Amino acid sequence: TSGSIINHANNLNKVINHVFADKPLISETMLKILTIDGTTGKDGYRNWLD
Amino acid sequence: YRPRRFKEIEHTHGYVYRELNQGSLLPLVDANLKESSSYYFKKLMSSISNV
Amino acid sequence: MDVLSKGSLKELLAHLEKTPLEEAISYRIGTVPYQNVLISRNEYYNQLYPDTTSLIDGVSREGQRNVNGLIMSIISYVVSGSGHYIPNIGFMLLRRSILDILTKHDTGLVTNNLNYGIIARNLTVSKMNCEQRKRMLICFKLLAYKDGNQNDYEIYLNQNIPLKQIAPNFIPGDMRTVIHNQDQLAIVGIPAYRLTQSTELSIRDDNAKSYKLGYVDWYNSNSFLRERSEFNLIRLKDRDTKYGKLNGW
Amino acid sequence: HALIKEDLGQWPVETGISLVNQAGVFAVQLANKLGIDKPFVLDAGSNYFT
Repeated sequence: TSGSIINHANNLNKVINHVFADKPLISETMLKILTIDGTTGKDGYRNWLD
Repeated sequence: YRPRRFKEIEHTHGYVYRELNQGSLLPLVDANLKESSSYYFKKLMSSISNV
Repeated sequence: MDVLSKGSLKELLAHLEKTPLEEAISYRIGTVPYQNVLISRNEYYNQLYPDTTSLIDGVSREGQRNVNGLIMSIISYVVSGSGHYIPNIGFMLLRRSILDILTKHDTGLVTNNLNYGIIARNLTVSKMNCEQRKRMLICFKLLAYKDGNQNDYEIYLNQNIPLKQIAPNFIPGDMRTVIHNQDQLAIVGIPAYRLTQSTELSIRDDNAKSYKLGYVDWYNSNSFLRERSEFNLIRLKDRDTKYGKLNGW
Repeated sequence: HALIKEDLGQWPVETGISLVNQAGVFAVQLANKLGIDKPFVLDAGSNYFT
């Protein structure tokens, strides 16, 4: 509803860490994909959400 | 000279601020041919003599 | 292959300036243009696959000696990548550029009696795709302006509604129109979709895929020219500049 | 009663001399006040709430 794509994805990753705190592997794996995806910039963040 | 590799973001979303207009140097050169020529000849010769 | 990779009107018109007419001629015997044949496509069927040969193909075909055949071979080169076999053309014509043939009076070819409907039927237009049809309309427009038959170009366009909609918009004598064109005329290129090495059924489709897969290999070869990495190594004549202009125009 | 007033300041004008020459001096000061003298790009996209 509001905010930017970069802000949308970054805060979602923080919530994933909080929700799945008993399973740290989920946050680590998602950050691995975003690190490769996020080099392109906002387009890569859109690719990550896709 | 070696070519420069910009990042992939700078190729897609890169913008610059340049004037892109070249003013003529003739008004100074034509009015003062003696002074302008002496200035540039001295500057060049201060470097060529050091080869 | 090189002609089929030209995307803009500026790039295509520049290529027609450099390329001599001999590249439009094939020097190979080929076979008869229109003939019902049985071909072998073993990846799909055991039974032989029926097909009909056409002028717009990647292979040489027999062409008439008159000026009509020479014009058709030029168009077939642009839209299919291979020309026709027209025997014993003078050396003066063969060294001339393709653009000079279509847009200059210095050559001795007479084209005033050309009929666009007959040519469009011979170089089968119901079989071409949108990009191929756009390239053909560029060749027709260049011939019309050199000949003064600009009205005959318009009557032909009005008789075919889909061709009028997709007809490229430029003036064959003004370079400013060429630069402003946003049309895409690339038959072959880097494919966004996944392109495999499988064969295709029709002669046109299988021949086109050969050019498509060849361009990808040519893209990754050392002959390809990478502007972003070797722009300083290019000659000043061939370097990409905003003020580049065709001869005359 | 209520009204909306736009306050661009007060600029003294001297009579007997050319007005355009005085306008040019005040034009640079006006541009300084509005922050448009130097090359700029407006970013007001993030000034919002939902």
